Amino acid sequence: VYSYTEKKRIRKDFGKRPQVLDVPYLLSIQLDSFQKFIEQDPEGQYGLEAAFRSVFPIQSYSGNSELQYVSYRLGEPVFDVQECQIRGVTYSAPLRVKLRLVIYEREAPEGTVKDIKEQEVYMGEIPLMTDNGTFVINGTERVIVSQLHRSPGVFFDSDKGKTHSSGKVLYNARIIPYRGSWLDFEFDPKDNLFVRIDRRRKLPATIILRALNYTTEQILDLFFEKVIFEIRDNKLQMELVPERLRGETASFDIEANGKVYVEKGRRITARHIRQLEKDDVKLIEVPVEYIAGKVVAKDYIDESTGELICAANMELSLDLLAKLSQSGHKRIETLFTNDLDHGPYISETLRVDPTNDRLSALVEIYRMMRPGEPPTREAAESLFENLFFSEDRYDLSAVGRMKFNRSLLREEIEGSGILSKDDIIDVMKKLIDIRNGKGEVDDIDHLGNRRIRSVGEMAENQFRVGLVRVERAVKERLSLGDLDTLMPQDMINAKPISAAVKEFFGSSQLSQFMDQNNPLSEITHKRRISALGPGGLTRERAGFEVRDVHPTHYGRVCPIETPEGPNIGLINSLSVYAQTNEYGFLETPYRKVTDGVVTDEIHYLSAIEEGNYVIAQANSNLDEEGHFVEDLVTCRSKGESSLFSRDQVDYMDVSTQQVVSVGASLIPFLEHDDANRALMGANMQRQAVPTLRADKPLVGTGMERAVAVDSGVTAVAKRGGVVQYVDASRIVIKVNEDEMYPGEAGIDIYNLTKYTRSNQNTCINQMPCVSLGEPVERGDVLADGPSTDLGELALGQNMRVAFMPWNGYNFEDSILVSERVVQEDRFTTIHIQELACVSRDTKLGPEEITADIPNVGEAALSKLDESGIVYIGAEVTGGDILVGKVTPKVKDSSLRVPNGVSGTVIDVQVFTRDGVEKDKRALEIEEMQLKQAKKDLSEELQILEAGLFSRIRAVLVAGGVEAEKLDKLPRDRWLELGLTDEEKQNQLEQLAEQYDELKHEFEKKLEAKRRKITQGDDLAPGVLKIVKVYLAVKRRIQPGDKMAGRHGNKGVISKINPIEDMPYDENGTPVDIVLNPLGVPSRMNIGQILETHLGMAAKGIGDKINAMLKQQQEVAKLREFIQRAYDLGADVRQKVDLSTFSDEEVMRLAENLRKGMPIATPVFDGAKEAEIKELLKLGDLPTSGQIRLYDGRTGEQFERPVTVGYMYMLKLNHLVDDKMHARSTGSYSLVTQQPLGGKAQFGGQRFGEMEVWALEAYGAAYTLQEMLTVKSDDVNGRTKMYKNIVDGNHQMEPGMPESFNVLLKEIRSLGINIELEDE
Amino acid sequence: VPLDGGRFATSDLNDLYRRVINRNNRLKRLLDLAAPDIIVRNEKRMLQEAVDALLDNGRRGRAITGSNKRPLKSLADMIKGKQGRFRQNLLGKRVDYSGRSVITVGPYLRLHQCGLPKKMALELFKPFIYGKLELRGLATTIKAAKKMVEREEAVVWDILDEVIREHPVLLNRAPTLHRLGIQAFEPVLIEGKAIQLHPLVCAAYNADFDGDQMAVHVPLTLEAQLEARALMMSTNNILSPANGEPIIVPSQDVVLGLYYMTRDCVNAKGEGMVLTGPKEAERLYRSGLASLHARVKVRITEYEKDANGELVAKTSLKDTTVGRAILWMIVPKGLPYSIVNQALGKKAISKMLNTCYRILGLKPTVIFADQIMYTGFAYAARSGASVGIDDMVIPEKKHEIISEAEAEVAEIQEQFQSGLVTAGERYNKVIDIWAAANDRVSKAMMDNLQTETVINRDGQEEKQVSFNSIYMMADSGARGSAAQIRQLAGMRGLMAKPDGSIIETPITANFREGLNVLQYFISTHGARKGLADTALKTANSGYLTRRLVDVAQDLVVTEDDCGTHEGIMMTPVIEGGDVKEPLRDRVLGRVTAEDVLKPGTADILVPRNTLLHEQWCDLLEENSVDAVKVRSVVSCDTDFGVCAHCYGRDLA
DNA sequence: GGAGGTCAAAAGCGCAAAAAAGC
RNA sequence: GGCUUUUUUG
DNA sequence: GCTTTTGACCTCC
Ligand SMILES: [Mg+2]
Ligand SMILES: [Zn+2]
Repeated sequence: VYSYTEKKRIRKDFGKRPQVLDVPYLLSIQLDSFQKFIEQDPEGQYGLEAAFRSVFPIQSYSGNSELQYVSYRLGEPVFDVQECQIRGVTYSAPLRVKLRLVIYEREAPEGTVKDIKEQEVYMGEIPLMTDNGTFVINGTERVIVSQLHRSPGVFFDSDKGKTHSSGKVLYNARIIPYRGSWLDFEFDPKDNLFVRIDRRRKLPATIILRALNYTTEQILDLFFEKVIFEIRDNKLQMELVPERLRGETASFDIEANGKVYVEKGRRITARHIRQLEKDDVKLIEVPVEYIAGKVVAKDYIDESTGELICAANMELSLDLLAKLSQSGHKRIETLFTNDLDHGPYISETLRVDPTNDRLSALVEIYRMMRPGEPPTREAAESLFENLFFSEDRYDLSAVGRMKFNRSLLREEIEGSGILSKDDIIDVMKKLIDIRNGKGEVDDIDHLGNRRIRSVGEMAENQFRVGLVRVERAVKERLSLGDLDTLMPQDMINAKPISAAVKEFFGSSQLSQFMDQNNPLSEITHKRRISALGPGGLTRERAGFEVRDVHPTHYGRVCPIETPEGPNIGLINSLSVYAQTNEYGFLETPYRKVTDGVVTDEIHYLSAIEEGNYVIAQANSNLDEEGHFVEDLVTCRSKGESSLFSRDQVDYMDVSTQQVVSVGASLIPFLEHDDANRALMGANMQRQAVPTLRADKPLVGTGMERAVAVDSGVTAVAKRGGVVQYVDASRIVIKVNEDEMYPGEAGIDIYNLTKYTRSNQNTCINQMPCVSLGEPVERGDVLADGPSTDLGELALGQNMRVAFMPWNGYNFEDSILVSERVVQEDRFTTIHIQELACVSRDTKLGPEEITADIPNVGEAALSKLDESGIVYIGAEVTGGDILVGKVTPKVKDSSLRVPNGVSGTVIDVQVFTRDGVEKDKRALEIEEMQLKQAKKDLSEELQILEAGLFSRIRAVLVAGGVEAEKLDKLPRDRWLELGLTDEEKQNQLEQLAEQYDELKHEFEKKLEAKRRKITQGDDLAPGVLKIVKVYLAVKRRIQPGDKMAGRHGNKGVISKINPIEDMPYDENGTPVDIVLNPLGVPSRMNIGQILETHLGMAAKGIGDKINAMLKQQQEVAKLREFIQRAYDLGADVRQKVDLSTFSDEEVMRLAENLRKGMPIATPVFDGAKEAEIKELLKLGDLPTSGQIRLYDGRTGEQFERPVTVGYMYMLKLNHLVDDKMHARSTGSYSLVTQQPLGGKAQFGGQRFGEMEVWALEAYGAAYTLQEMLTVKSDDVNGRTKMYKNIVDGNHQMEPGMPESFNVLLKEIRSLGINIELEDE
Repeated sequence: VPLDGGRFATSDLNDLYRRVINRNNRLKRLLDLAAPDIIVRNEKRMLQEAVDALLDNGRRGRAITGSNKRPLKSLADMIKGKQGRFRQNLLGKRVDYSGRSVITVGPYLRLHQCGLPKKMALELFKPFIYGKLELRGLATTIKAAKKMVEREEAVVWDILDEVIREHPVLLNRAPTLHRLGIQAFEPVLIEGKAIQLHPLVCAAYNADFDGDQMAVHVPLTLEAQLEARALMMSTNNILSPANGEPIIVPSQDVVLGLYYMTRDCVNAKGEGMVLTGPKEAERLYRSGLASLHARVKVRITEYEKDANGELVAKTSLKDTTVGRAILWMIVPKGLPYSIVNQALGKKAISKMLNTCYRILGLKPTVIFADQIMYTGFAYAARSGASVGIDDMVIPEKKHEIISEAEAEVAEIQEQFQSGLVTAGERYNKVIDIWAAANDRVSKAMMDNLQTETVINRDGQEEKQVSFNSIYMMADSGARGSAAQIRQLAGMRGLMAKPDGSIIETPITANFREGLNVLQYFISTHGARKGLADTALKTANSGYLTRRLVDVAQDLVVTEDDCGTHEGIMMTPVIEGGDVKEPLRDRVLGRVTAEDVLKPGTADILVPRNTLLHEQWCDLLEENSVDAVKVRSVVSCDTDFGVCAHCYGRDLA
């Protein structure tokens, strides 16, 4: 079964893998993000509500007054999208917020309210997203790309010893908050722990430890293990367990209860550990020499003397042992300090602590944060507190806290936005464990540590910054308390927030100018992920690791589609099925596998979870019951790819297409292409130019329909029905009975854009693709946009190509193209240019626009009206005049055609400031626009009044008035008629008054439209009025253009060749492109040969259908053929039966297939060569796909048969007339007197420094001396050069470059004296 | 400078000067009333800050920023750096009489000329046209001449053609890596809007026809014109300065044409007959009466310069093919016939061309190169060599071989299950097994592809070198190598992780057939690395060149002889295996520091202060001298220069 | 007492193009 | 005509 | 951020 739109031309496709999940809405990453930013969230966790709850309520310093938030809404936009685009105003919505002002008595208990005041407050204009996920700022369309940055949390990284000579590995731990100051813990080559904040001077770590009110004893308790000693008779015995014997050497014979357990002198052994644990002995004596290396854990003082016998973190000797024995200190606490297991890391840092009382510690912190300042204790305490524990100045966000807890093996994932002592302690402990071999470092490039930030988050961040500024302002204002004099609106000033949001949307790193010259470009532009921008890497700062592709990129970002050159691997594009998680992590679909059966259940898996399961392959051969046909299948588990049994699998890929982006997925036969050539093929396919008339690609992928429909370039039926009136500019759709609303059903109208400039000077055009009086359903395609054909993406044309060297005209990469291509206008494009003339008010008289021009012949005024603006349709050329603007001196400042560009004027737009008289030309355009708008509105009026009067006649027939008498009477007389039945009379007068209601609201919308059109346009200050002119040019292909295929075989047209010279086969049909075979093997993009072969069969089926149509053979035998073509193939998923099709549908489909049957091919489930041969056999074509050809010039048969087929060719956006220019003598720069640069400025080229070296390498000195002095800047001498040339004498004058004198003065502008010398 | 509207454009210099002068005025006014010292200290200090910012912004600390929030330019900022005065407006500066365009191949041009669009030529030579119009009297005032130029009158094109007969122009392509990046040409007027270029020199520019753009400059004076003609003309640049190797080597399409010309078939139409000469042989091929390549006997005549610079004729019969006889016409007199009797791949043909330059000077060798290019293009076009899907012959054994390899690993993994092998042992074992399987498959594929059977004259199968299109385009060296042919038919081979580890499971599929999803994925690890390295190597490498130029830009040869005996000994470099560089090339083209002494004691093989060349080097080879001490530039004694003999022989 | 070790600051990091905006 | 920001090609 | 280099302060012998 099919809807009626695709029944017009069913595109046959190969492919053996059934679809489980169809392609989602391609734009869901963008649009669904912004919906989180303006919808009302009762929970207060998303967008504006969450932003408001984080600043409000605000209380005065005295606390007698506060301001509270109530609710908000977004007002209706003043204009729609089209009016904003034409007028150059930002499509935006006003912001309404209900604020509450509460006053407290200072003489009453707290909470006693003096008065309350409720009032909505204007807060500014918020830009609003259009229907296609774009933004409109100043008549243009800008789209916000999605950033990709380091996930807030904590990471452990190792530098691999590169920075040190010995290569010893150093470990560091970093905590990256969502907003606030960082924190770094590092190990030095001396193996001591240090802490630093915000990349400042490195500081000993223990400084922070005591800053949290920790004594030395507490630190040693937290970071080490205790060893206890008891004073027995002349002995210091200790309790020993086997577990604490790892990696130790028995200095003496380990024995207890009089039995020797361990040998003496050598290292410990596991067998001795086993026998000791079997004995289960705890206490053991130790000699004195073994205690010579241990460190006391705690402090010891004498009760009698009261003096410190020995403090903690201090080595002990036999004399200290004597004091502790004579003082009664029986129990001695020491540190375990096993270097191979528990290194003395913290103790050594303790040994280098400058102070211990935490006062000088806070002083040191405060000095380090800001050098050269008085160290006030309270100031230092406040600095530390608001540095790492203030709720406003530091915030870790929900996702950061979740990552922090997950990394530290905690369980609860909900917490505060500020840190805690325990969290820092835990991070330190895990860093020590990492140093001890336990655990493993994290990976930066892993997609589990990087998140996707959309437009919503960025808008929220800008809004919060603005809100902080305005709340500081209102707090300052409220500090000067007043006895309820003000209303809760004066203190709130919307200018800061409005300016902040506007500047972020307008001028920023990521707000980019959308390049919409074909639907694929703008789709793949909306779906871009960038690692640049605020809070990310720069173009140079990135190393060789971020650029490279990581094994967790499977299914989430396209590995083969990315810009090439200065930033590669930083602008990777999102995949097809991938969608962002709730936290902001990329995740992909998968199918659950239970008991070797693959169900249709779909689970979305993020990066981290992908590391725990076993994932099968997309094209894993499968039975009819979900059982894997082998017991051995290919799978991937953790970045590896290995065989597995049928029972260890858990998930399988949804479809074979889920690895590449859209741009790569549009490339047929991708599975036979090198990665480099596929990359360049996609990147060039993104840059096609719309053709004058579009043609379907014969060999596509099959998702062109999805790409075209998803992008907003083709009008789509909102409600199904039957088409009523069709026009080259408007379409009228009457809705069906079921789909109409209960009231005011009416009809639906679509207005089509015709020849409006794009953002790269190409033409946006729409042509209806439906006829009069045929049904349409919901979601069909009614009007094809640019480069679209029946709702199918169509970038370029399809040309009859042959691979053979031809007298060198296609020597290296060039293409030789026959004249029959340019005769049929298959590549001539339309380019539209824009010119603007401004009228300001300067001195010496303002800028006036009129037809009065001095010192000009009547030729320059023939193409001008009496109002001073060119007529619509004049064939203007270079150097002519468009808008006559003069300034009294009269100064001829009128706008002129830029040199070298011709065209035909198609539209003129005039903008006038409010309160300014409009000239007659603006009056004409205004009245014409009003007339067209009233024509439209009166058309809807006629339809609606006809409907309501049909209702009225239905009422009146039942009322008693005869139908014939009704019909004879005039239209408006039906209301005044009398009806005997009261309710029928009541219904008649009621309809006459909703007649009145309808006409009156039509009248008020009339007056509103008339006022808006007459309403003065908002302009820049100091500007009176501006005028704009549009120019239309048709470009044809000429030697030097850039044409390219889809697989990366670009090139340049060499020579347009007369048709009689091209090679031709036995049938006499020439080939109109002659490519070059030598570029296939080395480039190794063998996909193009297979595509050529497949296309050659596509026209083979097309020609036969053409033969039957010419002979007008019966539908029965025709219907027989078409069905046989579709059934061809092995286990093809698509099955089409033409029995259900009626004869008319079959005939229309056949005549629509006349130019060749489209053949589709999924990206990685392509058609093999066997069915290609089979399809070729269906026609009368040779199976090998190599026919003979005859030379056009000689008529001699080519010795070896060559390849002929149909290849899809795009014309790139690189035209010669946009790049070829030359200069003899033009303008000159004002400062250095060197000629200008750039084609638009008519300047010469740059004799580069490398060119100077190369010209120095020759003996050529005179030419270099020319380049330096005469042709560049010797203003005194270069004039003499011109005069000499005209006289015939070829000689120069050296002179001295003027640019050197400037520098002289400039050096003299400092205190340096530099001067020349004598001759 | 004023823009549209009442606003004015102001530079950073004006703002800083205004600030400093205003502060000076304020302090000088405040000092007159003798304010308390606390006031004057701050004013003087912050005036110091203002002057500091004036002379150099951002050196001391926080920099002065404007409305753009970015630091303002200062005097020190306007001298240093790429945007400063020196590197942007003194060492390189924009010029007049220049233009830009897109490159396009032209086969019909000769070696010493290039195309030019009409509009570019007219715009460039407009100053020259004005003078010539005055001389012929077509217009008297310069205004009149300018008027008739823009109308494109019929006389304008005639006078332009007359004035551009021998006016050389310069062609360069940024970046100009080596000195061959700028070459002179003699323009010829063509239609269209693209610049036409000769194919042979495209290798020197490293320029391909995929949208690369050229710039043209025009010399003015007689000194400049003669300088260009005698130094930078194309015909004077055939040996690269880096090394003696030629720079006009034919490539790609021409090579395939020559290869297809000279290759016999075991049987063909018109095989086994006798032909009078090459002139007659061309008559047979065009008439279709004999195949382009079939072994015959032809009378040929070759000349030798073996006498005292004189050519002597000789005549006999040689057993060759029709195509070789056709090719023999364009070879000049001196060369022997054996040089044009082999398969004539890429490596051979250049060699042959080089021999001409060794014997026939310059004019014959350039004419011969041009004739080679013409004939190659013509007979490659008439050949019709095309690539199809069936040309990729997939070896039959390949499939089963993979099975065997599988069985091998099926055992090795078991050894890990039993614990008898470690991770490293298994890894190395599977790596070796897969590498051996790859080598076997590649060898089998090449052996199957490179030969084919065709019936001879007596009706028996005979093996000849195959005429498959891919093999022809690979063996001739026209384009590609055995690695790519491996990539098409046999397995792709082992692929690497980003860090450097080798994946244990190789890609068993080839490009002719399909690649399942994960194989294509793991194949992109290497390609992204290659693209990233290629993109980021051009930034580092080019910069390095700069540092080399500024160090060595003071070196010019100034004196003939320095008169020192000091030098460095030269020996063939050896690591213990084969010689990496023999003694021949290292010492070639230098001067002997001391006389070369024979292994026989007290015999003078080579006199002191004698340049070495082919006539002296072969003498060393026959005599088998071990090592020689040669004079070198590092030891020359002349100050502020380099001895002429010390530098040795100019390689150009 | 000083010669050695270790930490802190400045300077650089292709070239051509084009296209736009904005200041 | 200077600077800033991107995008793209080589 | 890379990397180098150079200067300046600490300090171990
Ligand atoms: Mg190129
Ligand atoms: Zn010398």
